[PDB]
Amino acid sequence: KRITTPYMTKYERARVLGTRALQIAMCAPVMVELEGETDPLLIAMKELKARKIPIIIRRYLPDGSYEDWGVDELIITD
Amino acid sequence: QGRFRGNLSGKRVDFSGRTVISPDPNLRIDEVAVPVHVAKILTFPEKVNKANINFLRKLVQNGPEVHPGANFIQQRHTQMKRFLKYGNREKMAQELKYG
Amino acid sequence: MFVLVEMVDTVRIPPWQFERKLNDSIAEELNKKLANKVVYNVGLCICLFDITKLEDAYVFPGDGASHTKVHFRCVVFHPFLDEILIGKIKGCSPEGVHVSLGFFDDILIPPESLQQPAKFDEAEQVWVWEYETEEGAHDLYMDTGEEIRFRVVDESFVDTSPTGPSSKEAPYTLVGSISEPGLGLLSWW
Amino acid sequence: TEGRSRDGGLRLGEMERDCLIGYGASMLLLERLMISSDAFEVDVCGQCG
Amino acid sequence: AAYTFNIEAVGFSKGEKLPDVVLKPPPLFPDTDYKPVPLKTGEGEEYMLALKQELRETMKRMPYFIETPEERQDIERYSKRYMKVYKEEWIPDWRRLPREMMP
Amino acid sequence: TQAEIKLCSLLLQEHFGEIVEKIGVHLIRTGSQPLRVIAHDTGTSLDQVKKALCVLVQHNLVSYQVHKRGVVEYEAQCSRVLRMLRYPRYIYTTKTLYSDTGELIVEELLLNGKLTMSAVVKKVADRLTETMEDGKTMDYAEVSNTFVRLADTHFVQRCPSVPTTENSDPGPPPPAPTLVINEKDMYLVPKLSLIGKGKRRRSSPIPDDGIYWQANLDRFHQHFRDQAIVSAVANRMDQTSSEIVRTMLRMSEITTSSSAPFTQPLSSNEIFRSLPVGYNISKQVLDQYLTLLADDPLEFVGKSGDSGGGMYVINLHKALASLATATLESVVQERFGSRCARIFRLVLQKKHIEQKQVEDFAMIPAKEAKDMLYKMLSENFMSLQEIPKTPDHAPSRTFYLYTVNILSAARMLLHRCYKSIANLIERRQFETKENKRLLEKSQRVEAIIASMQATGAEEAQLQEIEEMITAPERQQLETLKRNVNKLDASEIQVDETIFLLESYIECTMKRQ
Amino acid sequence: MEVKDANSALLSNYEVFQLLTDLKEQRKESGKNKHSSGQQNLNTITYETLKYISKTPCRHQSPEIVREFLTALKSHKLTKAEKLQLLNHRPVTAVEIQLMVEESEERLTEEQIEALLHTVTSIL
Amino acid sequence: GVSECIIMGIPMNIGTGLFKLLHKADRDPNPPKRPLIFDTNEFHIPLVT
DNA sequence: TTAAGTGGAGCTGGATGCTCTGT
DNA sequence: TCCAGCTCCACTTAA
RNA sequence: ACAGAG
Repeated sequence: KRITTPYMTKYERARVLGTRALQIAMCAPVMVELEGETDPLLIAMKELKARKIPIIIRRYLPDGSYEDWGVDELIITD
Repeated sequence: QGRFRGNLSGKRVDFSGRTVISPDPNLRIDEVAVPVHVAKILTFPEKVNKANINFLRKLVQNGPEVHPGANFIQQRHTQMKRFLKYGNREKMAQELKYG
Repeated sequence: MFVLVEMVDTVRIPPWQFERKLNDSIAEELNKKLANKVVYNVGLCICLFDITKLEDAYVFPGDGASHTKVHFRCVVFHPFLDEILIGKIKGCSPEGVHVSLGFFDDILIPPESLQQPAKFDEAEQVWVWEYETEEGAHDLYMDTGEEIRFRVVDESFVDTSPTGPSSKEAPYTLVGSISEPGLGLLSWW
Repeated sequence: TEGRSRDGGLRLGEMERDCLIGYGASMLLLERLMISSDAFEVDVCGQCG
Repeated sequence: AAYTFNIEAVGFSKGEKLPDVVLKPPPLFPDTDYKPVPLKTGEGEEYMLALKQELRETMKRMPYFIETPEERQDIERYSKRYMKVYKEEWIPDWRRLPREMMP
Repeated sequence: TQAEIKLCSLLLQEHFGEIVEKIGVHLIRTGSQPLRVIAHDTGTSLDQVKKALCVLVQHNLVSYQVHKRGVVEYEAQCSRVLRMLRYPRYIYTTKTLYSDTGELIVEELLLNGKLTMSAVVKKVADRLTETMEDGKTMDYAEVSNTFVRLADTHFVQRCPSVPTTENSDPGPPPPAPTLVINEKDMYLVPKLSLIGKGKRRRSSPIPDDGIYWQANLDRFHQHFRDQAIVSAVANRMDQTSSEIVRTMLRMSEITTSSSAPFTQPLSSNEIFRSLPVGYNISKQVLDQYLTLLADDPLEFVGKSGDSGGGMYVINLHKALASLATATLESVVQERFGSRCARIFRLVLQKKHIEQKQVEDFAMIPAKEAKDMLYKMLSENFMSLQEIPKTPDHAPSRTFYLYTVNILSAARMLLHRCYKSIANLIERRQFETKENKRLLEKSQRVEAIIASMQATGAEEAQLQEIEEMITAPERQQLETLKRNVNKLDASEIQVDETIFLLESYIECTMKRQ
Repeated sequence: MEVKDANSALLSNYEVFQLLTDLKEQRKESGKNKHSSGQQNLNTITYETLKYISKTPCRHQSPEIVREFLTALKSHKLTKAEKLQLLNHRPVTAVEIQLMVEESEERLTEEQIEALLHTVTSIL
Repeated sequence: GVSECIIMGIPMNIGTGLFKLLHKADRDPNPPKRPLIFDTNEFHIPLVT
């Protein structure tokens, strides 16, 4: 089991959108079907709403242990 | 005015601007009207990829004077910047690469 | 004559190579930095043999590339001492016999370890060998490069590193001997 | 540099650093106070330090 | 040019004769007026010099001189039995030594 | 003591090795440690700590005491490792009072640390088979006859021996068994009826179990204490006044301790008897010397008594003060000149002095003495007092009195010596490091002579030795050996500068 | 980068005969990029190695030859410095066995040495 | 701490600098290796006793 | 009688908001 | 212009 | 170093 919270925080949302926008800015594949949007951050938000970002957030408990959470399996919200 | 209060913890930055303010309610609550004289100076490095190449070709072809334009250009593995006012811009727009 | 060497690394995979499988892209990048290169204490690294353990792929802040730690085994040309190989000739000199070994070119067969009847040439670059009954003092190691047989008696490494601020000698040497019975041209034995 | 006559630029003060920490913005605090002022590289010897 | 401190507090009351300014720095080895006293010679002083060479030649060969353990040898062969450096092994008196040190 | 730690890492290197000095120096440097933290604070394996401590407890360079929870903590001895440099001075000084048999007895005790009486008389019988020929064997008996005479003059003492476990604390084994030293049998040898002959190295149940013998390095210092005082009396007056000091001190051997300002005073009625018979001297001429040596303001001797005719004592600590005085002035004359040493003896006698009185009392002018005044304060040979007029302590309203402090200049001059010896060892280990090419070249051409020397050795291998290119190279090898004979001999002679300083510092420390 | 082991195992030159052949089986699907020497150093060190291997007698072997050659050679009391060279270098006469095996006339009988002329050549 | 990450130009630990982002790469960890043929354990019992 | 541990008094060293806009 | 540490000196207890 | 401005 994984005991930390299943809600994605605002910091995880911010850094996932940041890393995915910097990866869309360099010539990486786009996991969704883009429709003319040119800003990489808007494309990262389309990949976040459609649950398609390939990032695994590594949450660190402060004793040293860790927990691999997928981005697509956290309860994302505003 | 020492190192630890003057040059390390807080330091003078660039890509900034300071102008008198004035009210406008026809904008949304999360908008700000930047003047044209500040928007021509403050630039953003937009990396070229598959999505924005045909947009950035037009923003290079407008140049540094017409407002939706570009002030510099920079190649892939080079660290120099070619100032875009000199030279032909429609040649530098047809020579853009991914990256 | 080939051995394995186990190393660790951190491989930067840029984000324009995410469409391709990671194991097919790590192995190309490691051969772009190790092939035809002598890592100092181990010998000449030919290519990667297999990747044995592949850890997780961190993305550090300030980059879109993924960095992963790679455990891998590289096939490396390193002969053990007194291993008898077969080699070719490129040319000769008064400093010794310069023996080619395919991909590798710096083998020393010195006159201090040549055969006993002939040791010093008649101001000719080509080395000689004297036998009484047939071919008296006119035998020669031909520049066309026939196969010889030798014995690598000495190997020695030199640290070829920059000394002084940064703004061609061989770091992998090899010294042999031919004096044993059965070492020399294949035409003699 | 300092002022408008010298084409100076503005200052991230000692208190606007305290406001970017309150948002938890780490890379924005890095981009304002390292990258867009005085980014630099140094030859650090790992042996003696 | 006048400096921050007062030169009159230092000295120089006449106003002239400032000390000269060094152009080329002094060498690493300034020459000395005097030399060392020569050695004490004699038949009694020379025998101590002879035995001191007979200690480095003796104490390196003793079994107390623990040589560093070899490692990362390449492979095995038959030329190993000929090259085995033979040396006898000395056992201490464990009645004196603590129990915590047996091999 | 950064110089002592550098020298101990050299003395443990040539005499014991590389992976053993890491354990010994780390106990001099850090302190008392159990065995597990020695490996952690060095980084070595646990097996090598078992090998490197058993050699250092063999030669008594490290000690131990029991602590809380039964842990065993070690402690190295800094002064005991520094006396491994005086090993050739310890073998030579027993060649004087004892024969070549006793010269090799202590030489087995110093190289092996601890030996048994059954084993040490064996090797002296063994190693002296080479020194004789024609069937004459060295027997076990006369070696013991020299050995029991060694214990009589205290040059060989028993180790602190293990106690009897059947009498003290029977049961479970303690880790460190608390070794203890006795006062009666330090020199009481066990009796031996065993004799035999030594082997000539042809290459083709124990009575003294637990009784270990080790060298007394204090007695050779008490033996070197006398030869420094007697030769100081010898050079001033006469050889005839020299033997009188030698007469009392040999009698004062067994009656006083190692640190005493005053020995037992001797009556002259038995001084005349113990004085050797080959001197043309009366009892009246004996009383002529003993009243004029006390008149010397060097004061080697004192009266200290009146009963029993002429009662006379000899000073020890005042004599070593006069030796450290002549040591501290013989280094000024050779470094700063003869005229500079005139001033250092002036401020020594006239205890507190100014600039004006030095140039008067020594007849050395202005601008020639003030250079030699200022270069001695800069080398810590002379100090100031600076008596003030005001509590402001300004340099314009005070006096400056030059003052020689002997004891602070006696430790400093000794600290110069410990770095001086280590610099000699570094120079020898530099020219031998860079020239192992030439010495192996001298080894291989002599290996043709050494290997196959007699068995099947033809005469067709004698002329091919100089055939190699080493023959013009021999000019450098003679230059190498003439350096070593000047380095290692100077390495021994600095210990003479140490011992006069080391005895003067040891006699002024109370250890309270 | 950090190095863990100078010597790990000993490879025959048959195992790399199959490897550089299988490396050629996937290569030349993509040309060199000319962004660096990243494909320059690799191509000449795979080819010129495999050409020298293709003139060794390590050709026409199999994995089930190398396993059965080391099967019969197991009881002849030879080292890894010697069992390696008998497979790859193909002794056919008696002068090279004196070089590949140290103390050859003192450990191995002349009948047993002549058996090694038959033990190698009947497998390869 | 925070105030010595801003001086050294490394990102702080609080806010968005507390967790690490991995990359979900199509990869096979501990993959099928290549078999060694010559140097196995069953064919190379050593010579010395 | 005095050794010593702890009170009270004077001396000492540190600190005192953020920026632009000009002479 | 306001505020904690550092050092000197009398003031009892206890032997 | 002084004056301004918020």
